[PDB]
Amino acid sequence: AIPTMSDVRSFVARLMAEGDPQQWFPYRVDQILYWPESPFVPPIGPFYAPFRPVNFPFTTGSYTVVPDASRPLRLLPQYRNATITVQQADDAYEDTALSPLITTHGFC
Amino acid sequence: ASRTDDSATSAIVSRLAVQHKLSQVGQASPTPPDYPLLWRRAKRAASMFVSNPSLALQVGIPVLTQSGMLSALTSGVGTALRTGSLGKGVTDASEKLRARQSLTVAKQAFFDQIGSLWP
Amino acid sequence: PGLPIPRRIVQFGYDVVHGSLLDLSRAVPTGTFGLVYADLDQVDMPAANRAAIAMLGTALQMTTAGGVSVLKVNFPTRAFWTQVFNLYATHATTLHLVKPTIVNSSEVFLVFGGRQSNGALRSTTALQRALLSLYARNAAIDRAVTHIPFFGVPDDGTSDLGIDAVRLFDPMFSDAVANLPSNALASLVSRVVPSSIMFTRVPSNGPVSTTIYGKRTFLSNRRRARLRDVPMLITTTLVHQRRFTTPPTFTLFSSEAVPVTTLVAAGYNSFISEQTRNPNLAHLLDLGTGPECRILSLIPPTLQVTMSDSRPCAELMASFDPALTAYVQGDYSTAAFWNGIRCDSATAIFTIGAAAAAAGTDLIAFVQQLIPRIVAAGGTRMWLQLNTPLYEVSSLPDLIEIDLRDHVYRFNGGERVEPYADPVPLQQAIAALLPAAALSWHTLSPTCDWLPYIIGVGSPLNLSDINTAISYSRLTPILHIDTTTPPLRVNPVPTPLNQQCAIRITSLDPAAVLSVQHNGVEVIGGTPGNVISVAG
Amino acid sequence: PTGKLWRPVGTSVATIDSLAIVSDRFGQYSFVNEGMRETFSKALFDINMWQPLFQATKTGCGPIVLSSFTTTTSGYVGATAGDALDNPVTNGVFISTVQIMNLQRTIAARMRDVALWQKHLD
Amino acid sequence: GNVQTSVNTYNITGDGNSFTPTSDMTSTAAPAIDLKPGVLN
Amino acid sequence: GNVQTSVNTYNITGDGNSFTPTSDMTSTAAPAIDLKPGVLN
Ligand SMILES: *C(=O)CCCCCCCCCCCCC
Ligand SMILES: *C(=O)CCCCCCCCCCCCC
Repeated sequence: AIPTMSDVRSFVARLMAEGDPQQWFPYRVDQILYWPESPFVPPIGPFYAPFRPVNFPFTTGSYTVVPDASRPLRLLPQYRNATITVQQADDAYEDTALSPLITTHGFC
Repeated sequence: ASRTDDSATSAIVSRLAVQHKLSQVGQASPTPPDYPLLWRRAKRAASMFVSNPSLALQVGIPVLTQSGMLSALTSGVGTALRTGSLGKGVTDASEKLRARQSLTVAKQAFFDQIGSLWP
Repeated sequence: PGLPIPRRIVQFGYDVVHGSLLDLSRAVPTGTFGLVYADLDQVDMPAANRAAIAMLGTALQMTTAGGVSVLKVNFPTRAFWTQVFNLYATHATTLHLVKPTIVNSSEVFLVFGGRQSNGALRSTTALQRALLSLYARNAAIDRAVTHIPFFGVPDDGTSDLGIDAVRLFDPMFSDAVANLPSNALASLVSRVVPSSIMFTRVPSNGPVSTTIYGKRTFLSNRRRARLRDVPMLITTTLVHQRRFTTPPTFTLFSSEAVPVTTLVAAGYNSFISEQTRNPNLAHLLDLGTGPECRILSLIPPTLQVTMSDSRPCAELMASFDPALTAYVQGDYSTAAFWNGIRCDSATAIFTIGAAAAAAGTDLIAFVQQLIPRIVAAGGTRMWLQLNTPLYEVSSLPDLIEIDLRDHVYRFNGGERVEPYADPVPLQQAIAALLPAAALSWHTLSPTCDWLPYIIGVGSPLNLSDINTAISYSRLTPILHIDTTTPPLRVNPVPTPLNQQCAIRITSLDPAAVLSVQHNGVEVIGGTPGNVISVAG
Repeated sequence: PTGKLWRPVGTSVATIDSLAIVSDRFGQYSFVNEGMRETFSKALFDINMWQPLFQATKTGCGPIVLSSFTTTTSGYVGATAGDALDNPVTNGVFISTVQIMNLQRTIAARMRDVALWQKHLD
Repeated sequence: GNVQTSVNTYNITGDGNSFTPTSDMTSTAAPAIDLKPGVLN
Repeated sequence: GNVQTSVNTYNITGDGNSFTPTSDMTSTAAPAIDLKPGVLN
């Protein structure tokens, strides 16, 4: 609610990170194209054109905010349909896995 | 020839409905069309046909001999073939599969003797 | 409680700090005592034996005539057991080994009865059994601990119990797309299925990292191996989160000791594991596996098994090779289900009890219809986690209540109620079903050799509960049938302790070795001529 | 051309013996002649069609492009060193064995998926 | 027939749809794909 | 099975051969080649 420098910076950082510049709504200098099939209702004047991309992936609805989990939450695994091939589903892991991972033992 | 309410027995069901539905029009309409009973009645109708094609010529055969059916059936079966996809074999491709493993297990048994007798 | 308050206590040892410092190896300059509790350590084996034989010699010296010396041997070797029963073959009247297993060590305690000069402490078969049980467990406890990494060593892929994670940065878990972030999620969960899989999201002032660790054990390596492909996970639940949790931990073990019930369950996952490991077993089915086949981890990645359950299977059955793994829905309690399902061996562990309760039927009457179906299903072997009080009709206060008005149990008094049978009635009912088949009751053996399933998956426990579970395992044995061999013949039937009984194994070849073992320790072994028996 | 692709094992000079089926960690690249792409495209085309039902039911995994199972190797492609020598193909489109496996089991897995829905639609 | 909206470019109960067979276009797909040994290669 | 050596890249009695059918690759040459008038041209 009250953006703090630490936070603003964590957003301006996320913005800089290499990614794909959204392409559904092309940019104009005097008009903001707004999805017709979207909650936003244009003001009045000549600044909002009701442009409709060929295939916008977003649907509407909101999200009720949930407080920060006090501890790592376990996640039961429920499967999908497509399956990756052992070869590809391996390096995929080995490209982002924490290999020499330091770990505590605790008491057995 | 399975409980899969196929395109054939389906073309007929739509006729029985449209038929039994207007015969209910005018008068108390005390009987809302069935459907679970219609699907099953048309299933044996399409089935009785595949069975003994001839019957559809004899006066007194349930469903099959009303003018709609057949003219109906065929034109269904028609478009039905022109869309089968390729994997139509998915039907009972479970027991069919389990039967193939059954054979390879017995054939593996053969190779096992070829493997011993002639060492 | 039970022990009276001693007049005075005189301390000794190497760092007493309140009494003189003595060295029990040599002679002592002090007077006698009723109780001379000795607890000194012996520690490189022969002189170590001398050390012990000597220490006990002076400790069994400091005791008042008619006292109680309590030495503690570190390595009760059959090298010291000759010297002890020779030198002090007289010194005391009674003698008991009191091995208190706190950790894995072979140091046992010996107490001497009446410190009277003319005693006769002869080495008995008890000792052979006691001593033998001890070791039988260190192989079990050691083999078990092998699955654990050495402290302070960076986690590699080598360690069996190693915790492997996958940290992604602002991962875009997308459904229907094999994008890396969602692709890594696959492997990870595949590499640690029966485990935990904990996902976290810590917000750095930069991006938002999201590690997703899990305790990769050997129970996953067995499962993952059977996998032909790595299925995807419905990333919706993950995509929903959008809240920061605490940072990951990466700890081989959880913090609390598993429920007495798990000590027992992980006592069969080791048993079914060892049974299914048998080659000739071939095709096996599981009547009522979990909603998600939990048996796939306890089977050699080559055996062809077919788990079944009323509920739908949790794992995408497609990822497993159809030939090797099959899945049938619907219950086995219903006659229909048994059409076209032939397996040479069935296993009804964890279900058989719930079916009798679900089908609201009598336990004996239930298996009365199941066993014959397995025979028809074409089954040579059978394993059913039946719940009958074969050891005693005595129950556990909090774990299982045995309502006697109606043959039934109450696991956690209420949480679930399942009917039971009796050792004898159910025994003869099954023997009447399969007359030629040989029956046998396998139960969680005190050797705790099953351990590489509790300490192996990374779960704490109470060395005191092993007792509870070896008593909870006795309330629900695993009746192992085997139509492939002739059954035994016990002349007393409800065989009473201390009575000579006639047992007859019908084997065509006289050139065989009889070796009856009870508790995971052999007790009677030897061809007809010579038979070493520690059971009597 | 047709058959598996070969390459001069002895290097440079490609004669009727300095060739050898270019096999490797992926299996052997077999050439995908023009018409044989018509089939695998016609097969995948009939699956992509069911795109709206794959997303709806969270199965599938995106549209199956045949250009995901092939490659752009180049060499001589024939049935035997002798005759493969007369088919120098550059940057042809070959599908490796292990791939000829997926394009197979994918079209098979997806084929089940649709074969089912496709039956209800009917 | 409940409204969807974007999942697919057409609503079923959508405005002005129209079932209407034409002897001209016999509906659909691709069943006879050739795969036999000689013909697939 | 007498050793040959070069005529063909494989010896029959050669080292580590292996008969082993796989439900996966149904052995097949090219029998159904299409040659009928309309289809061959
Ligand atoms: C909402 O689902 C009401 C039902 C209307 C359509 C259901 C299916 C029957 C029509 C099929 C349309 C797609 C091809 C037949
Ligand atoms: C030497 O010729 C001994 C015989 C061994 C092979 C003879 C033919 C039988 C095996 C056929 C191998 C090629 C394909 C069947």
